[PDB]
Amino acid sequence: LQEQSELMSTVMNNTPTTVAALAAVAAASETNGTIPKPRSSAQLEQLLYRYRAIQNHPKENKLEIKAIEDTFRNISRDQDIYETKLDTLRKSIDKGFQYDEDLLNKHLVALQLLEKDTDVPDYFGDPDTEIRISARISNRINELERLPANLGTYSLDDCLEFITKDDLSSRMDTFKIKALVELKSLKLLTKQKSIRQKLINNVASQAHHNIPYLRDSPFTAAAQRSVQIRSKVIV
Amino acid sequence: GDDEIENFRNGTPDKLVSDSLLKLKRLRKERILNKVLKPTTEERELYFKVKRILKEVILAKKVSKVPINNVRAFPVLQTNYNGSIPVVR
Amino acid sequence: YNNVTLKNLTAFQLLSQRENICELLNLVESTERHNSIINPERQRMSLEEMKKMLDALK
Amino acid sequence: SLPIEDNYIREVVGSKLMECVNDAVQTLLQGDDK
Amino acid sequence: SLPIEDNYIREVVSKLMECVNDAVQT
Repeated sequence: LQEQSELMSTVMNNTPTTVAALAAVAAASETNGTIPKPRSSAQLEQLLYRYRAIQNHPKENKLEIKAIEDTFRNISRDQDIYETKLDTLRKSIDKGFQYDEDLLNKHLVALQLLEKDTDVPDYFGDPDTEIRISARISNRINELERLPANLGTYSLDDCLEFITKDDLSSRMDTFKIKALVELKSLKLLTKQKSIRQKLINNVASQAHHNIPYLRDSPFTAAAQRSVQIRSKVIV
Repeated sequence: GDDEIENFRNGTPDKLVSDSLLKLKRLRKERILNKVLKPTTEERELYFKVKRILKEVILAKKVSKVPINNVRAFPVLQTNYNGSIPVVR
Repeated sequence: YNNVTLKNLTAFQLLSQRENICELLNLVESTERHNSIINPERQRMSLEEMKKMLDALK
Repeated sequence: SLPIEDNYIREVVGSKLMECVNDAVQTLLQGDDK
Repeated sequence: SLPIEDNYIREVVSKLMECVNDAVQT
């Protein structure tokens, strides 16, 4: 039940000693399914730091201190292993390789595009695959709609304008317009679809009076000629 | 840790990078075609392992260009404030 | 498949027009469409039927 | 003319014989000898 | 982990003789 978010909620509510998660087998082990080895850089580790620093006062009501300290031992051991491996890795380098430039370009651009979830070109119907497109657009809409409205730039070209304490520079909004062109272009999609239908179903709906090589064929001219035959008058 | 980069640093550094980026691209296709949103713990672990290697050459070799291309801006928050004229009902 | 279109008529005429030019250059065989319709054993079997009709009618 | 969903399409979804025959016939319509 | 310019991503990124041999003959 997200104990690694329950610690964050108890920290941000500023009352963590008053509850202390009721560390028994019935409560502290029901959310764990040891502790699950936190994932973040420090956002789930500083919480463990503060949690141990608050639980130094009771020291016996909470039996889960030992598994947390075992994970501190694991973190210290992994850190010492990485420091020894970084000491050896800087000694295992060849004296000459002369890494190529125009492949370093491609690795940097490819890593940068693979960070922020966009498609990388290689250079090295069916409503199953219709929903898998219409579920990537809701991703982008509900990711752009969580940006703060007070978003603003600071380009490297405001130094040539000498902005005072209150001067209102003229390149402050080169990202918030761009973060609304996407968010409103991804909501006007089923309007340009309905305009493209009215375009194609009135250009292709003639198809034999505008295109020259179709209205000059034998069979099209014969069909258009034969539909215009006025019915025979008996007597 | 590293556990492989010591062994592969003895030869060329660059083959593992492309052989890992192709795996990232295949895993990204397999995440798109599965309606999953969070990345797995198998490519995240495989992501930093890429970014380490490209760091170390820049630490070690000092490759002749290491090109610089930036958008020359970055987003910052700016102060907001309500209007001072009161509301009319 | 009961009806014809402009695409069907154009494809039929283009196919039948390119099959006729490929017999001058002899880059297509077309021996199967020949011999499945000639079929000389069927021809002599039919001639034997005509001969038996001559015998039965005389 | 706005590519709006073109990137997601490229995400999710990644003859000679008769031309030579026509060149041969255009060479057959040059000299009477053929 | 600095983003790259968009205008740089957009910047880095036997059938012959079978007729002739039959056109020479006929």
